[PDB]
Amino acid sequence: CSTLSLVRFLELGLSVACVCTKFPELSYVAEGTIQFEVQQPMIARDGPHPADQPVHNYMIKRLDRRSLNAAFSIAVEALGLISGENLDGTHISSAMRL
Amino acid sequence: EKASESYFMGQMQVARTESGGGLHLQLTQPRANVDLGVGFTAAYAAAAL
Repeated sequence: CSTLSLVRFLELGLSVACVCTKFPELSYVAEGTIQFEVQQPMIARDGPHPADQPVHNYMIKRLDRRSLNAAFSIAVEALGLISGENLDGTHISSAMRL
Repeated sequence: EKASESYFMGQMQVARTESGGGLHLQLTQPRANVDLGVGFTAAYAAAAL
């Protein structure tokens, strides 16, 4: 036979790159935007800054979404023997279900 | 050098002023500097290109 050596993500090295936090209700609240800006530093230059609009130092960042897919086909005889519908008390049937 | 020049930091001032539905107050702090070194006290050189 052949085992399946599973791998844990956190125990990898790449984990240091991103922070992973379990947010359960994302699939529901993702219907809109979240839209948090971060920052920007600014040097205090000499000479008086004019009385105008461009004091922008808070560029915004917007969420993006991603999914993941998997297929898990199960045969028609399987659930037959699983659900006890196609079952007889014989040792044979009590084994094929296993 | 160590004591290249003396540098006097003043006190902060504001200018409370509003413009177009917005408070626009600025900040200021006068300064002054003087080199307390007889002869040159700082040199530089062009290292790379």
